[PDB]
Amino acid sequence: LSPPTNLHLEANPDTGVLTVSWERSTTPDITGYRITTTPTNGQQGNSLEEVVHADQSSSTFDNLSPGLEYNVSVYTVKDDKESVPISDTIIPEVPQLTDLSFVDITDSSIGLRWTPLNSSTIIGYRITVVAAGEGIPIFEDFVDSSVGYYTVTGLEPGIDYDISVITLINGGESAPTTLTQQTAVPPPTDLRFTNIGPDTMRVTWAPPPSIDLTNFLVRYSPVKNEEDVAELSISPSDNAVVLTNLLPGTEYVVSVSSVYEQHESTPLRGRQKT
Amino acid sequence: MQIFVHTDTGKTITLEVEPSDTIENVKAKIQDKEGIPQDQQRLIWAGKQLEDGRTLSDYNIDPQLKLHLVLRLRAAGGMQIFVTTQTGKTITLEVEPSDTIENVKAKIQDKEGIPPDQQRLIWAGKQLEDGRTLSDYNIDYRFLHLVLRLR
Repeated sequence: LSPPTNLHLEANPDTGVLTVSWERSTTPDITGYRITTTPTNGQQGNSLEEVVHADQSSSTFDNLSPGLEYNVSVYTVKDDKESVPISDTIIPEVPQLTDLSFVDITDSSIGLRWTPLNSSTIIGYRITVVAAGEGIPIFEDFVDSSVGYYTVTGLEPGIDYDISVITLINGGESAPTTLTQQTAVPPPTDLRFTNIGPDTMRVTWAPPPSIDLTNFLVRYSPVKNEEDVAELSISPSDNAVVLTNLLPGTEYVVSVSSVYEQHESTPLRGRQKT
Repeated sequence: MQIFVHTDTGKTITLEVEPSDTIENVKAKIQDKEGIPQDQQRLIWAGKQLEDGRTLSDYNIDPQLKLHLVLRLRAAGGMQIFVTTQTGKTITLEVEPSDTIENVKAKIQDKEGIPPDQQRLIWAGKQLEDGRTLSDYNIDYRFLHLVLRLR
């Protein structure tokens, strides 16, 4: 009496159903198959059994627990006798979101959007934000199973973030579905040079919108010697600076950068002769 | 309705209650199941602490949704947030989401001697304005590592 071959275990996380299938035994005149599903935790009285006819090559098991290992064994049955079983293990999972996306992206907030999953075991979702570089958890919340939208605020300009949504059941959770977000600090624009005397000039720029910065960074040097660069730090509430002690008849290159703590915008550059 | 109480170690305690049930009745059930005294318990909903002698309905909790709460022990203290100074020194503050921005500045003066009128507090690019509470900016217990920038 030969066992079945080609045992396949399919634990669908979206429906919670385990489908057991196999290739029929080569033995002539079998009278069926016996299928057992048992958690491999040594807990007695929790084993499940199905019996199917000889022309059947599949069976199902409902309501298995995610995260718990089960052993599935299929016996070829021929009247009084059974084969040696074919067997394999499987650990059902909690379904994870599949269409998590960023929406409604503003300078100060990002919107998370997803389709709520259609399973009655889901008790809600856990939303976490982690600064990806240092692995520091920044933010956590929990929402009901019907919620498919969330507004995340408080992301530092310049920092890369891992933003995850985790499907929760009673006593279980899915692997996180993760997106990454990094918002660069916006540059200043509209660089202008005035009050241009022989050794002095006024530099003005338009600040970026809708961000309160820590400061501006001004870098300036003669075009023909970058190694002579000078730097000034400018208050984030001011949009101009007076450069002094400049070389006469010399073209300077000037750059202004937005700064939020350690992170800089792309530079706003211009050139101007004294 | 079902309640799910998330603890600091990642555990979830489940309860089944009525909207007329009081907060302190929920702590009482957490006490029986975890041994944590009722007076050590703080229950947080959407980052805000729920107060005793109120029903869940008094918080406008929708009774057809699953309610998700956070348990924090009084021994853990208040929100621990960080403030980095003009120079880049990190200091530690303990606040409540109901603190006002001036309360917060008062604490920084207590530790660093910076008069509150000299303090400009920025949160992730947004200046925190006097006359508001942290809550008004949605700065509450859901932020696990909050950093304010001083100048």
